[PDB]
Amino acid sequence: DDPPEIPHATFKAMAYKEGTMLSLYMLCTGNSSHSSWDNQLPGHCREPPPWENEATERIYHFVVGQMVYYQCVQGYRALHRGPAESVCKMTHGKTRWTQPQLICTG
Amino acid sequence: VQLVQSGAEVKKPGSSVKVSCKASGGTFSSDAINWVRQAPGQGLEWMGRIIPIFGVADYAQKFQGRVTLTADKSTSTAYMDLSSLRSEDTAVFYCARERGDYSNFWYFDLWGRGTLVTVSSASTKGPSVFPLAPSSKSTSGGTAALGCLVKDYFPEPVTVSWNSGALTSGVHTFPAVLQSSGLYSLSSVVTVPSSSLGTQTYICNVNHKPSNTKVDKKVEPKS
Amino acid sequence: DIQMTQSPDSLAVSLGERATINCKSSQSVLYSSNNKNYLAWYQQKPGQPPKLLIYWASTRESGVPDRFSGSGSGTDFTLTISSLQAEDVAVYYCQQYYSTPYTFGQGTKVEIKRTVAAPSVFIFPPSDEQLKSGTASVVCLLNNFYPREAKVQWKVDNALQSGNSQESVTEQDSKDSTYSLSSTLTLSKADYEKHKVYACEVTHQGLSSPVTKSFNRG
Repeated sequence: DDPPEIPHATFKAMAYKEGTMLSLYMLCTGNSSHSSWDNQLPGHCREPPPWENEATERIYHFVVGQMVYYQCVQGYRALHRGPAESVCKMTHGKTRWTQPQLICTG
Repeated sequence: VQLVQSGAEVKKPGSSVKVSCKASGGTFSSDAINWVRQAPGQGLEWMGRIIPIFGVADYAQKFQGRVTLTADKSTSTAYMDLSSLRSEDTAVFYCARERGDYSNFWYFDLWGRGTLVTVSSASTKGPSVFPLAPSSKSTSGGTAALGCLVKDYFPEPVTVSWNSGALTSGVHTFPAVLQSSGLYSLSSVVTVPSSSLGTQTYICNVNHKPSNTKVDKKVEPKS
Repeated sequence: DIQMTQSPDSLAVSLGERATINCKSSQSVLYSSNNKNYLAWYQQKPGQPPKLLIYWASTRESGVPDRFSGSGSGTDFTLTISSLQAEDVAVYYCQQYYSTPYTFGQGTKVEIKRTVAAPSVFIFPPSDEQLKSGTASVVCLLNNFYPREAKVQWKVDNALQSGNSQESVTEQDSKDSTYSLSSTLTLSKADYEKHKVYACEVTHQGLSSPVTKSFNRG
């Protein structure tokens, strides 16, 4: 699926679990030595460098175990504590995303 | 973005003071302005927080009831107000900014320079300069120690200087000590070779701006 | 009201050698959801505002040299300054931004340590200008000594003088890593005139036996 969408919030990811995809699609390839994308933190790729003719949006299909952060958009403040995080955890052979605990107010 | 604060203050017991903190950036956008006090020779403490975008202020237990925190959106400024000043409130107050988009509780990104507040009942007085004449015995060829005495001046600071800055080899300017009468005092001593005496001279230039005072004196062994 | 307890209050390490500071919290700070530790370390060089050093108890902040490195978790945090240099002398504080009110620590005065040096002693008789004003003050000087602690006694006519003496200490000189001490007592014109013997006695680790310097009025 996709990360849950919180009002006035823009999810972000520091590092992508190996297996993410963005010529059909890019692919994060990693070995013991290092990890790097192909088809142009260990076990995790870094953000791919820009390449011209971009789409204004980046679409990522996320494998199990991805981690993200939620930041309130400009003009709002976080009522609760801590950078909220969302992870995908297998449950009874069903993929799902953990719900964050965050509200942005203004 | 930069946080700019007010200047120093020299008030009297029982009076009231207001310290302002202004941001050179755009505004306070979902930020908070925390206030930190540091009495001399003491650790930093915590006043409380003001959240401009919310209009809500939180205070520490100790200082609840004696400080009022104000934020003005139009000029993007934060204010601190002290009521019923005691003699023990002499300290420095800092601002701190904590970004709020990630979380409510957060570290302090940017700090102001700090606002020095002195609370005492005394009159602006010029310093008194006296010569701490060099020892006739001294070290007997090793070194000679001589200095000038600065006392009964208010308020600090005083910028002592020697030979108009020509000599800075061994000058020691101790931090001033508050006397019982309320007048500050400090002394500055320079160490020179024994044979240097009798041929080359010393002057302890002293400056105290708050009274616009210029005092100079000559130091020489009594012999 | 989580409360910080640094230890030691002051610390002295040789130049270019490992230093360590601790921190204690009454309540645990590790947040279950994030598995992050809301603890920050600050550095405050004298007469300047503090600057952030480390956040989340391990994440070095941008522009901080690689030598600084936090560690620990739960309630047993620590900081390390591997290969300490001259620019590291400062006071380092904890902070507990887990919840309000934020609480700082006592503060630790990281201070470079060197070999001991014997203090020098000098005494200055009162100037005649103060005599006209009716007050007298004598100055005893202790110059270029390490370590920190030293004792000074003001002795008049072989009688111990108490409650009328004040002193000040300069912070460590950067180029030489020493200290200095000066003591001065308050006496009126009537009080200073009748007596004849004024002496200064000092006791320090560097000095083998106490050294006295005295002057005779007139």
